[PDB]
Amino acid sequence: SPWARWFPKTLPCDVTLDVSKNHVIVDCTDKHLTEIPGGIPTNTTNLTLTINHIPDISPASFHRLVHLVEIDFRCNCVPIRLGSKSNMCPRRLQIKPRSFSGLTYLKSLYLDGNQLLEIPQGLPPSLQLLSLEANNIFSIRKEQLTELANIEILYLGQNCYYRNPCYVSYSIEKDAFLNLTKLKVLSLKDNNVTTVPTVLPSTLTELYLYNNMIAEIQEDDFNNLNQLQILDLSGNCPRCYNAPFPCTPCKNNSPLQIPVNAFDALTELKVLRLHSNSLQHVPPRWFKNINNLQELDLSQNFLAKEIGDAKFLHFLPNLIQLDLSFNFELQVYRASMNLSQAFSSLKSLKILRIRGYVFKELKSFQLSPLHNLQNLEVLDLGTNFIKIANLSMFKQFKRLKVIDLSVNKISPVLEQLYYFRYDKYARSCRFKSCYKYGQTLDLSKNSIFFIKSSDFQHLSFLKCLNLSGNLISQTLNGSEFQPLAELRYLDFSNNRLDLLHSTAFEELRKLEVLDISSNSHYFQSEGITHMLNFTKNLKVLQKLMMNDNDISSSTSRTMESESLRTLEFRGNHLDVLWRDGDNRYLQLFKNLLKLEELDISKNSLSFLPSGVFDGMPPNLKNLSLAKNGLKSFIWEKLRYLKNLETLDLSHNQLTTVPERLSNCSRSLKNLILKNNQIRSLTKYFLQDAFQLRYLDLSSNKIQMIQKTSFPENVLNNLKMLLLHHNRFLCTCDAVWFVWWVQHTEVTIPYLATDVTCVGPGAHKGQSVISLDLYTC
Amino acid sequence: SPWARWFPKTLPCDVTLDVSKNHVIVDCTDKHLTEIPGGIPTNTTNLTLTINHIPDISPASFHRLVHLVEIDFRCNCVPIRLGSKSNMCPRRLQIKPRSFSGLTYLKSLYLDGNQLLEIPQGLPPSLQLLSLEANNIFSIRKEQLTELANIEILYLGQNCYYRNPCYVSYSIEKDAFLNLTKLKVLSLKDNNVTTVPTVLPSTLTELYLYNNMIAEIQEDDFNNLNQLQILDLSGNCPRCYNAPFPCTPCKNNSPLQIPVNAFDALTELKVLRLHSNSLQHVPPRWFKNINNLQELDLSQNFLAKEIGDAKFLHFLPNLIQLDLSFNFELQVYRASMNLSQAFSSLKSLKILRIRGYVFKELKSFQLSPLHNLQNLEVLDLGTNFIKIANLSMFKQFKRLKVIDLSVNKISPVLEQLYYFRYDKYARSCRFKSCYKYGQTLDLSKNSIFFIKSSDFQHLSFLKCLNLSGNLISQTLNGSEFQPLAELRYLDFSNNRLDLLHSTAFEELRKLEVLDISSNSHYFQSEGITHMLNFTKNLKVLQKLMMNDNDISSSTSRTMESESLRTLEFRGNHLDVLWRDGDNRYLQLFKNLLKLEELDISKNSLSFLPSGVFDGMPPNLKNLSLAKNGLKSFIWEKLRYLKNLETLDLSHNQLTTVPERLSNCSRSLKNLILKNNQIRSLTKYFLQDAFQLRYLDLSSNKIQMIQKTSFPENVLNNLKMLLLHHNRFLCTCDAVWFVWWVQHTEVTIPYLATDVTCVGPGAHKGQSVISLDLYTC
RNA sequence: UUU
RNA sequence: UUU
Ligand SMILES: *[C@@H]1O[C@H](CO)[C@@H](O[C@@H]2O[C@H](CO)[C@@H](O)[C@H](O)[C@H]2NC(C)=O)[C@H](O)[C@H]1NC(C)=O
Ligand SMILES: *[C@@H]1O[C@H](CO)[C@@H](O[C@@H]2O[C@H](CO)[C@@H](O)[C@H](O)[C@H]2NC(C)=O)[C@H](O)[C@H]1NC(C)=O
Ligand SMILES: *[C@@H]1O[C@H](CO)[C@@H](O[C@@H]2O[C@H](CO)[C@@H](O)[C@H](O)[C@H]2NC(C)=O)[C@H](O)[C@H]1NC(C)=O
Ligand SMILES: Nc1nc2c(ncn2[C@@H]2O[C@H](CO)[C@@H](O)[C@H]2O)c(=O)[nH]1
Ligand SMILES: Nc1nc2c(ncn2[C@@H]2O[C@H](CO)[C@@H](O)[C@H]2O)c(=O)[nH]1
Ligand SMILES: *[C@@H]1O[C@H](CO)[C@@H](O)[C@H](O)[C@H]1NC(C)=O
Ligand SMILES: *[C@@H]1O[C@H](CO)[C@@H](O)[C@H](O)[C@H]1NC(C)=O
Ligand SMILES: *[C@@H]1O[C@H](CO)[C@@H](O)[C@H](O)[C@H]1NC(C)=O
Ligand SMILES: *[C@@H]1O[C@H](CO)[C@@H](O)[C@H](O)[C@H]1NC(C)=O
Ligand SMILES: *[C@@H]1O[C@H](CO)[C@@H](O)[C@H](O)[C@H]1NC(C)=O
Ligand SMILES: *[C@@H]1O[C@H](CO)[C@@H](O)[C@H](O)[C@H]1NC(C)=O
Ligand SMILES: *[C@@H]1O[C@H](CO)[C@@H](O)[C@H](O)[C@H]1NC(C)=O
Ligand SMILES: *[C@@H]1O[C@H](CO)[C@@H](O)[C@H](O)[C@H]1NC(C)=O
Ligand SMILES: *[C@@H]1O[C@H](CO)[C@@H](O)[C@H](O)[C@H]1NC(C)=O
Ligand SMILES: [Ca+2]
Repeated sequence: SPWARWFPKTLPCDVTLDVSKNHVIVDCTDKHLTEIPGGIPTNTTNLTLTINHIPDISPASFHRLVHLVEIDFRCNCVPIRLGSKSNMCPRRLQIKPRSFSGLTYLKSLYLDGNQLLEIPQGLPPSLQLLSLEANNIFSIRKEQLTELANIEILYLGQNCYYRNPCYVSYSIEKDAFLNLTKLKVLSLKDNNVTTVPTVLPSTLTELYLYNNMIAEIQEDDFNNLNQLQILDLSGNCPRCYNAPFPCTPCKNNSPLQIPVNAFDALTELKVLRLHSNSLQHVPPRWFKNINNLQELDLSQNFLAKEIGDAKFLHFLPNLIQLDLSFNFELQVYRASMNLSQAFSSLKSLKILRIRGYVFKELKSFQLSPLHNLQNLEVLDLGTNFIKIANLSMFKQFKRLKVIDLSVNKISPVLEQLYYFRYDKYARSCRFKSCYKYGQTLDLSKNSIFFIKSSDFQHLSFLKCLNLSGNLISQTLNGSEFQPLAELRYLDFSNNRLDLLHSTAFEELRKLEVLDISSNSHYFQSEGITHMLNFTKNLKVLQKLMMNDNDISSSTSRTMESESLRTLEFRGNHLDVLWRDGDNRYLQLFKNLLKLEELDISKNSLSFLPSGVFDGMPPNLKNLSLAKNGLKSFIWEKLRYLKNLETLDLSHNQLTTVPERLSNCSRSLKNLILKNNQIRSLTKYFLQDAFQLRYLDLSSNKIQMIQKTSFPENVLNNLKMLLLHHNRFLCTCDAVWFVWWVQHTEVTIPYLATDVTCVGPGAHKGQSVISLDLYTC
Repeated sequence: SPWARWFPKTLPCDVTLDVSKNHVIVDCTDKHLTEIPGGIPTNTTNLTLTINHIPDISPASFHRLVHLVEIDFRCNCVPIRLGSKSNMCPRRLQIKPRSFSGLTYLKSLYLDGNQLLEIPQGLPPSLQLLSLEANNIFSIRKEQLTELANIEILYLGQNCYYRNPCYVSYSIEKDAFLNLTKLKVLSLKDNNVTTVPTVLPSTLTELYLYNNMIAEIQEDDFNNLNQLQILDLSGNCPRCYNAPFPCTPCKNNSPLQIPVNAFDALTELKVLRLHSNSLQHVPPRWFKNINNLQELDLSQNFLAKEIGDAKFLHFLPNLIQLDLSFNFELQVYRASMNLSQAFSSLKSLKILRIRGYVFKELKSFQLSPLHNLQNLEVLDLGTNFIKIANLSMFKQFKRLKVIDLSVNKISPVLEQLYYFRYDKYARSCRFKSCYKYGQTLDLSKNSIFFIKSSDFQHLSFLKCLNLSGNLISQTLNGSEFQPLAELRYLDFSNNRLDLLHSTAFEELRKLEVLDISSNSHYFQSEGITHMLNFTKNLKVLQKLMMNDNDISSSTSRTMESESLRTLEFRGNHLDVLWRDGDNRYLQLFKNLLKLEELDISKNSLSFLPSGVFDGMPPNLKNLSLAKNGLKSFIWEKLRYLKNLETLDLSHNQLTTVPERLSNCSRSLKNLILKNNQIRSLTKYFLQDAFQLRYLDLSSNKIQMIQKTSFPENVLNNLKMLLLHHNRFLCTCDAVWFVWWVQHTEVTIPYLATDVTCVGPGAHKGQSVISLDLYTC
């Protein structure tokens, strides 16, 4: 950070630099500002003020800031229902005239979420991007668009919908956008639009008309858009069954009415989204002149019958992605899957998703139309309530990256809300997985209670198997997964593993990662034999996760591995296994010879009995003891951890630091003490601690730091030093620290905002960075 | 509390009165004391000082306190391993001489957990009870027992064991206790005792010799104890398999050796505990002269074979309780249960526990020896890894109160640690269920994935069924429980209920309480139809618990009941169902016409949209909105809840109270605002709020309270007012409050200890009750 | 802070 | 705090 020494440390904003674009970026996101801060550098190019309470903008706002290419002034007055009900914006944002017209270089302007009533005027002709989402602008008129000749990108959505209502239909003047001769992207989503606006500039590449009241498309509506690549008409005549938002369908179960010739102009179309349009038929004719369609979304329609027919697919040999999820006929539970022969035409297909078709049995041959699709990578059949499926059918799908049968009822990545989101592409005010192991079979959240070898016959190619969230209550003995000779990752979390036998999992001879987290069930009942020593047999295991198992007893006293590097053991009861006076489990982790990372956070350890560190394995580097309620800690015992580099002690009740950190651990690089009860440092704390790089003392109760505790020869090595949310006393005794804080180049986050005096007197609440201690 | 106005409010101890015994009880438990407090009333009879740091006792300690009948001075210096590792006691408690000899009326003295080295001398002859547990007294000599002639009760345990070791065998002089001619109870547990001390006073009623190194009983050892009622020899030659403490068995798997005539003197014996004695045989001869034995514990032995034989039981026709739990042969999994014919002799038997026998199949006829035990109430067969059991066999057990099959592997109240506790009867430093509905079948924590009517065929008598913690993933439709016509309580928690059908549970026509908590599984996946309106059909349902289900969607918009009085709905996502601008679920609870208690805590409600309170059902009395992260609350809306009496708003972020509580809710009796961010009250807050009785403002950030906020005509009605852990400013502006706090008789808990100034100056940390504001 |  |  030598380039940053020119800028003031008092600025409550994060400053960064894109060298080679000569951009100075300044980020004042969510800093509780009522004024643009004075201090913003003259050379600032990208300025972000989103999530603040600046009530107006004037020519004074940006007078000095002549180099601005981008202003992000979003969410300073968000509509009532979109916003905080504690911090309700009293009055819309006021933009006085001539506020932007002076910015010759302004390429991007964001004014979303400010309750604006009309399109801001006075905008410079250099402007390429204008964003006005989540305002109250519901009438577009040619008169208002006169200064936007150079505009390429226009975002006008979310100005009239259930969360920001305008109480009328959206109005666009005939030809409103036609004279914007460089317009590439236009978004009119979530707006109560009733007809496609015409005529649109032929230069458009992307048009978003989704979530509106458009009941019909005219054959003329997209006539001239011969450069269009993305069209989204989704959510016009929506499918409302289980919608998690208020939802009015078109009268009489009617689909969005699209004439057969309506897409004929669209020769460049790559992407077509017709999600939630209540479609019953997909006429093949639609696609006659679209030869390069790559992505097609037909989810949330009523296309169950069509999936069995689907003549349209013969016209899509370059399609990469096809989504037909959630097309089930209400109240019907089909016996089986009827996939059309036509799916065999989809020669370029990489991703097929057919969630929510809703059927009882998947027979091997019902996916045969896909067997010869050479490029198919993902087949998603989740959320189908499938009860029966012979998994061996996926031998015909070795070439796939992912076979997803998540959320079904089988017995012997996309975001969680996705197909049922109102607008999954919506912008927040804040901003603008084992697949890498190879072939993956995802059986998570099914009803598998018992597994046996024969279940995985013909699946020896699998690299990752996800059995998370089944019902498996079995004493695994090393015979259940015998065919999975190539398996590298197994997720067995959220089952009810019964570790009676130490031969469990031994047959997975290439296993690298095993997750048996959240199998607490048998660990919670007394008198049950549990063998934690099963690790010995897994000869290439690197990572073992056994979190949230409530482990408080083990019949074996040692875990052993020649290979394991990482062990997550959080949310167990090491406090019970290491009860004071009981030596038996002090060497629990000692024979994990290659162990470098150990997480024993959330284990309810008020104290560590002696023996614990001596019993750690010799290569331990990363140790977490976070969130244990620790109240004391013999720092001297760190001498036993000769390779320790990171010690996470956050979120405990430690009241002291070691007298001499260098006499405790020569190797220690990162020490994390945040959220403890430390009231003072020790006199020579960091002395001679040359190896230290990172030190978090944030969220403690520290009053004073003196120079002897914090020698410069150490501090100037620190990559980072965190000191915020402490109880700093700002008397003349604190003068070294106050001065040092003001002048050091050591990185201290939240320095301007949250390193604050608690006293005395009128110093309360005042940043230490701004403090003038002229009498000391 | 008029009797209590005589005692000082500054006393950091709870004072109470047993009228009619003329006892004044004073409790200073855990108040961080280094001195006995001055202020303890002269008439104090029972004084408790446990869990403090008083380093010595002298004649000054109790000079004034001449009426003391009981001193509880435990745990002022607990042994290192038993105690806090943060607050380690530096030095044993010092008892200077003549400290007790002046107390003519002292009947009970507790000095446990003070690292004492010898038995305290100078004790008054009125003493009936002396307790010295958890000290370092490991040699008993007749010389030391000279002042104890009147002693009835002596507790000497926990002076030499794995958590407080003495490093030698315990020593008792021959005849040590013989001359204590009134000794009734003697406890030598947890002491490294190697032989039964002889000869013991014949007046003994209870003798606790458990958890020791006693390998043999001599035929003479209990010769003269013809009044003995309780004998505990447990844990001498322990069974160590899966012991959760360090455990050395007697050499060569050897049992505790008890001669066949060893109990012949014990004609009064009611209770015999032989838990964890590695017994292989129970010779019938032991019980020849014990005709009134009521309770017998033979758990944690090696009696699996003996349970199939068991001739000793013919000699126990008055036995009420028999425990044979955890007798399995290591490494053996029996095909079935072999119960001896002899169990049919147990004519008085009420409770039989046979956990941990460990067998695969329970056939109907294998319990036939119990069929004609007329008084049998509890049959406990938990933790047996039973895989098969025809539940209809319990038609032969209609008369039982509880049939417990908890923790087995069946596919189509004791504390948690109990049989594996080191000492389940141990004293803490601090102190010294659906069964009521009728017949209960507990199938919790089994492997039941599917249920059907025929499973419950001859079980129509059941009143309570616990299916908690099975694997049930089924769409219940009202046919699965048809035979359970008399069922009143069903616990279906920790399954995976799939509420597709609104007919679920309708067949349980007499159902009063239904628990479907922790069935979150299908609620977490989008697009799944869920019918919360199933409540309509259950015509006598009183209480419905549906906690921690993560509910964020429902196909139905209303829950309906003519009968339901309590609904627990905590740990769901009402925030999503009541998203601002979505009206559809604002009447979710409206048609629960008789609903009086609603818990919607932990539902992630930053705010309540309007409509919520209007949509509450008309008889709502008890509402919890705790732990929601609420940041604002329109108090005026409480007008809609015309019968509200309790409002729990604890653990939120509210920053204000209503301007006028009486203009918000005339009916409100208990208002709970603890753990919020309230900084000041409103000027007339409680004015005219005559109906208020309970008000918790603890753990806020309150600086000042003025008289206008807190009128006396309201306050003097308050049963309780909580004000602790606030941020009180102690200036002259606070004078009304400081004075009022000092003189009111309103109950304010923690007044002496935790109502404290934060400022200004040297007032910091000082109790407001002690504050002298003489200049105001 | 005798479990 | 546009989900
Ligand atoms: C600073 O603002 C400029 C102008 O809005 C951003 O420029 C974009 O940069 C990306 C890649 O970095 C290009 O693909 C876009 O074409 C540019 N947009 C325009 C309108 O010119 C720049 O990225 C911003 N930088 C930061 C770090 O926020
Ligand atoms: C979308 O526009 C419609 C009409 O095109 C709005 O509906 C009108 O709203 C007012 C106030 O609720 C009613 O008095 C009228 O009856 C409605 N008219 C019709 C024809 O429905 C609607 O509010 C707009 N939607 C949003 C979300 O703003
Ligand atoms: C109970 O007494 C035994 C012996 O009676 C103690 O064992 C001795 O302990 C010390 C230190 O562990 C050894 O050096 C001795 O050699 C042991 N002697 C024998 C005879 O075993 C034991 O420590 C005592 N137990 C407790 C818990 O205090
Ligand atoms: N944990 C477990 N133990 C079993 C089972 N079946 C028999 N056992 C035996 O039960 C005892 C306690 O777990 C041990 O002796 C086991 O060998 C089972 O399914 N799970
Ligand atoms: N919740 C649930 N829905 C099912 C099941 N089988 C079919 N469905 C159908 O799937 C859709 C979503 O639940 C509804 O139309 C249901 O009728 C099942 O086992 N559970
Ligand atoms: C599925 O297709 C088969 C023939 O391949 C046919 O018998 C059946 O009617 C189809 N099912 C439905 C529900 O349309
Ligand atoms: C499942 O299919 C495979 C052929 O891929 C066959 O080996 C196996 O026997 C089938 N099992 C069942 C239960 O249908
Ligand atoms: C297994 O499935 C669950 C989704 O049901 C998911 O949370 C988990 O991440 C998956 N595992 C892996 C390794 O991706
Ligand atoms: C209270 O103590 C006094 C002084 O020792 C005694 O005279 C008086 O009788 C006691 N009161 C009662 C009710 O015992
Ligand atoms: C259980 O008793 C039967 C006879 O009723 C006997 O044949 C069987 O072997 C017994 N089992 C064992 C393990 O002793
Ligand atoms: C269980 O026993 C009952 C007799 O009480 C009988 O009705 C039934 O056939 C048995 N059920 C099974 C599944 O064996
Ligand atoms: C059901 O059993 C579990 C023990 O697994 C217990 O938590 C629960 O309290 C029992 N339910 C009732 C109503 O007693
Ligand atoms: C469940 O469905 C209906 C109840 O409405 C019933 O007639 C049917 O027989 C039931 N079937 C099963 C298999 O539970
Ligand atoms: C539950 O709601 C659904 C539709 O929302 C309706 O079909 C059904 O009749 C309702 N059932 C009851 C018992 O109220
Ligand atoms: Ca200055």
